[PDB]
Amino acid sequence: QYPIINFTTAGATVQSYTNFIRAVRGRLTTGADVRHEIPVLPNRVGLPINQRFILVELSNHAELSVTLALDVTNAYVVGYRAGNSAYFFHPDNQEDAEAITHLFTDVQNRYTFAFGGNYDRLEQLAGNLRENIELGNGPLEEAISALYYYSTGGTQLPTLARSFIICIQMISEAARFQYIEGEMRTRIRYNRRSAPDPSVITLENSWGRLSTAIQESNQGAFASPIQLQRRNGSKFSVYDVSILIPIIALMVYRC
Amino acid sequence: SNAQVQLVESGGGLVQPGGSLRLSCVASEFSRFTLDYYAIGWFRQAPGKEREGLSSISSSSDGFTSYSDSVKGRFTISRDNAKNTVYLQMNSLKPEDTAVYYCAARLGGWASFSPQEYDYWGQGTQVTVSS
Ligand SMILES: [Cl-]
Ligand SMILES: [Cl-]
Ligand SMILES: [Cl-]
Ligand SMILES: [Cl-]
Ligand SMILES: [Cl-]
Repeated sequence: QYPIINFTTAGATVQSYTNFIRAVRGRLTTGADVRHEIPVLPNRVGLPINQRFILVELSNHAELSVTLALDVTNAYVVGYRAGNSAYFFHPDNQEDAEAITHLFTDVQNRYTFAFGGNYDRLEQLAGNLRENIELGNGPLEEAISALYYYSTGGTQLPTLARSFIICIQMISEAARFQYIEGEMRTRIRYNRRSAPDPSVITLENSWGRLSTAIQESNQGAFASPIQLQRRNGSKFSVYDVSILIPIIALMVYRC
Repeated sequence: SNAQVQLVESGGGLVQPGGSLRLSCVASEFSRFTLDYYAIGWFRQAPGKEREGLSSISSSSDGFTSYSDSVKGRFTISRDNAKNTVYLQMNSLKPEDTAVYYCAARLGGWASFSPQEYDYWGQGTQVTVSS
């Protein structure tokens, strides 16, 4: 079936998490398709189903496990399986709909949520912005549990949204950005949870537009500047792929 | 029957306003997992009231804790692992706090004020603040 990368929060270390993330990147882009030095995700179009998803199996010291499904085209979480049951974010269209049906085929219980997995929706449901939701090994530990128990009714909706926002940023966004990978490490190193500051959020929001500005740049020069924020919320602009070499690790396919 | 655990609360009673009580959640021997694997919450219920969440502690190894506005700077939830126990220390007690207090637990859980998010419950104990 689809490839599985295993991770556990129990005795998680910086290397543990770093190895896991690199592992995940490796499984997303194996093609070495690269533009302006930044690897590019596979192109959605004419992608054989077999190559569309990858699974991330997560488990905690309490021995509760779930398996996320990530889309190799965007790196994003499309849903998860736990034990008997499996849940999916709302597909954006017919195509993405047919696709999910190849995930977790064996699962006895199949459900597709009415809502999508985009931040706007998830922050609405969580009752908090990403600014107010802490990240760390502990937060991730709880997120696993909260997904496991959902199948059984022991998880409230906001807690589920909240738990997704934690995984998306600790896995997908961390894959997409060495910078975000980094911020998570610091949190793990000290077993200290904290919500993401604007430098993080303005990145997460801008992945698409950065993926574009890059792939469409003139010899690396952005046709138009992409604006981001610093830790203190002060605005600054990015004119060149050069400054992002160390920042972003992946881009969705464009052109 | 993984995660099966019995919780016995105690430490409740009558106190003059401005007093202090220490409750206790003791997990009975022979649960497959010990209590440190658990989140424990603490709730109080008035006769008319439904269960209301007060203090909480996560299964998370960073010892993250939650406190409701009502009890902040007064209640402190803590752990003794070699005793397989979780204390809740109530200071500066006011008559408003009079109620039945419960401890609840969830294996690998998170700090929550929701009764639905815990699994195993204590038998409850009365707290009374008067003079
Ligand atoms: Cl739904
Ligand atoms: Cl549904
Ligand atoms: Cl939506
Ligand atoms: Cl809406
Ligand atoms: Cl919101």
